[PDB]
Amino acid sequence: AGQAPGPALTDWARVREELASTGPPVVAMPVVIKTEGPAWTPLEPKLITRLADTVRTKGLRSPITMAEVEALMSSPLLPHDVTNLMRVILGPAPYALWMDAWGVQLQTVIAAATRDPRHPANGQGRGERTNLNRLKGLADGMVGNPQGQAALLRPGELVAITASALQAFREVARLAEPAGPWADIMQGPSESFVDFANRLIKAVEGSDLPPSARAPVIIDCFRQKSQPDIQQLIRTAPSTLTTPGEIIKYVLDRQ
Amino acid sequence: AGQAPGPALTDWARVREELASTGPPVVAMPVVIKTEGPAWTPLEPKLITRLADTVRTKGLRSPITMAEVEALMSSPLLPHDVTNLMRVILGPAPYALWMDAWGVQLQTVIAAATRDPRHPANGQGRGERTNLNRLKGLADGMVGNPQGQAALLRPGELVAITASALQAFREVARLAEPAGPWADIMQGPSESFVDFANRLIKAVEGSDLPPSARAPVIIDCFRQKSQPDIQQLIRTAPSTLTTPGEIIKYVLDRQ
Amino acid sequence: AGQAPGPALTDWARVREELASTGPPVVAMPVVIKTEGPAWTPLEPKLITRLADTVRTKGLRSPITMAEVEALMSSPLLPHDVTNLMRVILGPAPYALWMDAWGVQLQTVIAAATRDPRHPANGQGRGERTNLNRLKGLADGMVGNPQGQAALLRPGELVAITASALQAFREVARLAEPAGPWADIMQGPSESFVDFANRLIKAVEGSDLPPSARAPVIIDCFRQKSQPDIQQLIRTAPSTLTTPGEIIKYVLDRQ
Amino acid sequence: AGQAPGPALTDWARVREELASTGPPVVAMPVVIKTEGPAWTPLEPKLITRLADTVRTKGLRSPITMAEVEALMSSPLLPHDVTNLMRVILGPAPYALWMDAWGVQLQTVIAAATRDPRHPANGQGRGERTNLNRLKGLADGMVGNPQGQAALLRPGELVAITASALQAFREVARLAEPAGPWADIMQGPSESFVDFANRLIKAVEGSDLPPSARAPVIIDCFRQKSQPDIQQLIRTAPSTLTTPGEIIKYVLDRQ
Amino acid sequence: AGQAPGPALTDWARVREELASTGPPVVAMPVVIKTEGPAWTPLEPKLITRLADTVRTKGLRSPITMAEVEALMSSPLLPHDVTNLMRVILGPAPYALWMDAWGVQLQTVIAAATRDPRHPANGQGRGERTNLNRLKGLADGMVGNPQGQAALLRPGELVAITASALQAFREVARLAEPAGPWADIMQGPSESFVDFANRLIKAVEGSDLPPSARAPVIIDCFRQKSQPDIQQLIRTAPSTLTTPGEIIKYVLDRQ
Amino acid sequence: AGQAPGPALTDWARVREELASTGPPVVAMPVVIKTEGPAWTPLEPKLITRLADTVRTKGLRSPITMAEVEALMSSPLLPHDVTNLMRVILGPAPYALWMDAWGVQLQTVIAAATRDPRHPANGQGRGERTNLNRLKGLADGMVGNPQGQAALLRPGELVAITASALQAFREVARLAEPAGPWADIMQGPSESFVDFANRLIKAVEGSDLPPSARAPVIIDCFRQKSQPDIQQLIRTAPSTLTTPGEIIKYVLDRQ
Repeated sequence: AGQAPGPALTDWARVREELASTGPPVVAMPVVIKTEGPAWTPLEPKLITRLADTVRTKGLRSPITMAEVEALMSSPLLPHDVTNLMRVILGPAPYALWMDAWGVQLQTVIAAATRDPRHPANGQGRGERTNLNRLKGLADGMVGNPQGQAALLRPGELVAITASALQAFREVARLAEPAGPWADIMQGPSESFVDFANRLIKAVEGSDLPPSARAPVIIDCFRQKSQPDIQQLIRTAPSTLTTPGEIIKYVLDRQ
Repeated sequence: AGQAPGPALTDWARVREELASTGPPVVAMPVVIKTEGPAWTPLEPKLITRLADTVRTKGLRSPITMAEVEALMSSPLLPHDVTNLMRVILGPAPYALWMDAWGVQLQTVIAAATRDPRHPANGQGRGERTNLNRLKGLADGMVGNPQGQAALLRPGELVAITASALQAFREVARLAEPAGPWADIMQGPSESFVDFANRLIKAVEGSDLPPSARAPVIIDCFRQKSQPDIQQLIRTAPSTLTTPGEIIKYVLDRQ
Repeated sequence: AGQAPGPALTDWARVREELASTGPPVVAMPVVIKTEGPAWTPLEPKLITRLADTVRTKGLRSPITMAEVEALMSSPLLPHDVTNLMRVILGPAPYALWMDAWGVQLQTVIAAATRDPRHPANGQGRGERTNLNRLKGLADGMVGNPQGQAALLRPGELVAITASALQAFREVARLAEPAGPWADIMQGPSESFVDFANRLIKAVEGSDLPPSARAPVIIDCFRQKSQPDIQQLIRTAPSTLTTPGEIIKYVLDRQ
Repeated sequence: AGQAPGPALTDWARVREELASTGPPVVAMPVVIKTEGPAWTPLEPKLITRLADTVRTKGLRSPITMAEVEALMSSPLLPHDVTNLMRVILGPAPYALWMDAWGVQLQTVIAAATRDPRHPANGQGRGERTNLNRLKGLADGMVGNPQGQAALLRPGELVAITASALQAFREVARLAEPAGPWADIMQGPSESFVDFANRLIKAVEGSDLPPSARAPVIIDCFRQKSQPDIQQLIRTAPSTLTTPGEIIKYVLDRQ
Repeated sequence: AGQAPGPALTDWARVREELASTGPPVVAMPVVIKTEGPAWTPLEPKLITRLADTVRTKGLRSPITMAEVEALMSSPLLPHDVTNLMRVILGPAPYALWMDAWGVQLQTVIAAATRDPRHPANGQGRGERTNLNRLKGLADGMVGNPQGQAALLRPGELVAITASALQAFREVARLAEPAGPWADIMQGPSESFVDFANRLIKAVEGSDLPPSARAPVIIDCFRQKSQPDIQQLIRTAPSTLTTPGEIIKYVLDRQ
Repeated sequence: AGQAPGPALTDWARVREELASTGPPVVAMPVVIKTEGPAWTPLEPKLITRLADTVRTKGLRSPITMAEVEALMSSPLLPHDVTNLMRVILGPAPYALWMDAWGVQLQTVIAAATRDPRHPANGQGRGERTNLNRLKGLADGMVGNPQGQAALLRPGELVAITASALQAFREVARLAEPAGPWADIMQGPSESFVDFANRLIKAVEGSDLPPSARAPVIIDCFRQKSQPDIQQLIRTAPSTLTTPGEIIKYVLDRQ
């Protein structure tokens, strides 16, 4: 039993968390292997906002959003937490999908609770068992009470809960690839072509396309979403202009 | 060791407040419950200042300002606090209307105070049965003595107070519509068209009209509330110039 | 016995202060009591300085300055301190008048001291009584001894002192009729018309007086305190011009 | 002894200090009295530094410099410290002068020592005496050793000391008629006529002698210490221009 | 006995570290010894980030990158750490290679382990020798347990490990010509020559080439990786132009 | 009893150091002492860095670098610290020389040792004497072991060590008549005349040169180290021209 020296290690999560937020397509590769703390795991709002941002921008056929969520759900999390996390990231419509899916995942645990009355999450006698009510939060002291849910549930059940949740999440997050951010990028008459080009180029830098498909998309935005007379100015540009840079030059020539 | 580890749980409350106070247009879906704490709950002044900003600017004409009071009035706190918040936010005349509404509201408690003694804000024995004077703060140890009210009142009496007050607020925050900030928006030689326009766009954003009413209202403050040669300049502008953007472009074109 | 659980409740004191400095026009109305505390108050430097800044800047000709000085004399404090505060705010000359006025004010307390001895600023038997030299800090161990004055005075006497002071203050702050800091605003070659004007607009922000007197006064002062060739330029200006902004426009046209 | 009350009743220290460092000619008028603390008084640099800044600039041709020293030398000070303080501010040549002057002062203490032994800076019995070598810092254990001086001295002797020091200072703060830093001021091609004019306005701001003498001096510092071609410009200027402002405007007229 | 006096004497490690981070080109010669402290060391993320910065920028065969790597591998660490670190700095492919090399090293310790079954890191009972599973973190209780690896492996073995690791790094850090970043310095129309040239000059400062080979390589880069039209401008350029500065001047001449 | 009340006394040292490092040519004059403290001082990194910066820039051309070194070697320190200080500031060539010089100094202790076997560093018998190996830190336990040196050396020995060290340095810091970094600053096309002047003003401010040798050198620096085409522009400048300011004006005339 506690307390154990020193603490602490290296920390790789601290390192990890750094490298990622420190040149992210350079990729944080150090393992992060966390044990202890309470039965359940505390939370950080910062991780949530930066996840909200990603959920805004990329969404969630991105494997950044997916990567950052995955990592966050290595946690033994309470039902109230899962509820909030899910309702927050998914918002009304997809949360329903998830809620349902997740309900199947619980249903599949009542199968394994029945197959194994004594698996990790499970108890050793008839009441002590992991039951529908536990799992749905309908047990007495769970419902309306996250501390009670925390006082009643075991870490094994919390992990089972978080996998079920992650599962139901993977099952739901495969819908609606068609991009996205770019579509709300229109040149302001307030804005310079270059400020726009840069805002857009930033979004394109942030796209997941093959570089070779980037430039046709960029040129389409230039052609379609700059300023009409400038679009027309582009119409007079040759086809011998073949990259946005050449086009940028053509505009720079006239100012 | 003991009691209640860590203290305590995690971190929805914090995350809510965080997330709210972060890019507000669409924010903060996690459920937050906060048991227990002292019998009553000392205030957050910053949240209250910015509420005053909202209450100033938009007021209660947003259900964001209203939404934010609601949230702030989940708190159990004392008649002195109710008083000090309401006098300050309402200002004299509407504070008076509220006062009257709040007494009415309190009158409905004197029915539920007689009818029932089982309720959280009432006692069983005659001396435990709650009196008017306590509920009106006109009880001994209450008048000129919040520490005394704090010392006399039960939690159930706070929620009751809070409920009569919120009701009496809901009952008063029906009154008034006509927008609003706009009425002070007019262009001097003190600011440029660009400056005025921005100030206006920011306001525009803050108006609650559907987008369909926004251009005609913008256009109207422009023609009459721009600088006099510039209103005239707008009178020379083609009718064909239809969105604000085009009209802005027409000003952009000539200096 | 003792002391004071938690401490504490709302704040309403700091909240009051806060609000005032948070949109000055109409803000800051909660009730503030401050319950119990040093009854032998050891003030705060910042609160005096910003008052100093108002006394310097505006002066004391303000029912807001007077108000904030009142508010600062809500405290139970020592005569010595009352003296230093008054010496700094009043400035030497009025301070002297005050000092006399305060002695008269104090003289009328020797009436209520002789009439009654029950009151908080007094004691029952002959020595128990609060003597004049004591009330004036003029008794032994008080002379050249504010701590000794603190050890010899009891709380009620301090409130009395404060009331006498506070009255004596009010009897002196009837003040001038000329206004104001404005009189030394004059355009040098050190500053543009715009800067000068803006400096004048700041001063106009500082004119609380009838909105209706401001533009004739401004046109006159602008005419007279502007740079001479500008004065003459204003001497060429149209009579039809009715506001400074029009007048600014006229200058704005020529350079 | 105690328990203490609390420590402790306050401020006018910070209030005093604050006001002075918040506009020096907007005189600080409270009163601060002091006791206690160890035998004597330790110091922090901010006042020493800001004094050095004064000592450089006006020095001790300001009766505010003399004043800020007078006040710092209200303190019960240990001789080594004093010695050093004087060694810093005076500089070797006047430091010497002081040294000699102080030594006389020290002689005058042997007078009050020979006359009497009843003083705070002396013992009553002959063994109790505050001898010459001791008075000189040069008694056994005082030699080279301010902690030993501190272990052998008495507070009454720190006062005695501080007076001896302070006196010898005052006789010597007789100093220079000439002024002042101003004399090195001459326009470089590094700086503009305006930069020179604002810098000369700092020199003027630091020239506190009659205003009526300031403008002739100012204009002279223009005539002889402006850049040469600008001098030549000033020669073309008419004697009709009678202020620096009028002259500044003539310059401003030309580019 | 223990723990440490005072704690403690200080600190050429800090001084070393300071100096390095203080105008890096030629600094940092104090000897730095530091035992005691932990049994084995939990690193500090900062050193890793800056190394990651160097690994990015320079890469890893530099005489300074190697120097900071040696230093980071100057004290015992877990296999787990070593793993994560090597995997991050080398990247998967070179890390894999690294493992291979490291394995050869690990084999070579099983020789020194067979040769001396009673070596200081080795066993002093019987089968509690330095085995492949220990060295691999796969001994019982080290299996998926970095804490268990830290609790079962002896410091002598960690040092042994650290040398093998370092060897395998030396053994691997024998590859890679590329220079490198440089290949991505081009001039888009997004940058001026002056920004580009500066970016390039920084990259050339960071070159290892003799200065005398630096200018032909910049001159070629200037000719080849400027904006095309800027290259045509360079194309007109005298053969007598013979430095980048002369080239810079040449462009400077034309706009 | 003991051990150190209050803390503390005046300061005189930190203040001293401040004043110096705040007004450098207007040098700080308090006497500074600091008994007691550690047995021997284990360095301060900021203070070593700022000496390092002086050692970079001026080094021992300023009797400031020495001054700061003297102050820093004004208390007893370890052979390892001394060694580390010397190898870092002298760097390899002058360090070797100093080792040698220091070795001479160590020889002179074996004389003073022979003459008095029981002088301050020594102790009763031979082993309490300070043998050569002790003096070299090569006595059993000191040997590559600065903790061992701290465990084995007395203060009396360190102060002989420190003196000897400082002595051999004073002896060594003679070499170099040439002045100063300046010889490596020339104009590029990368930065203009104003920036060259800035560098030049810096070199001038950094000259120790009599003021009278600064104009020949400065003008020489202009004729010889400015941009060539500018040196040529300068070749046309009148021979009457005497200061940089007239040259600056000549360039300005052509700007």
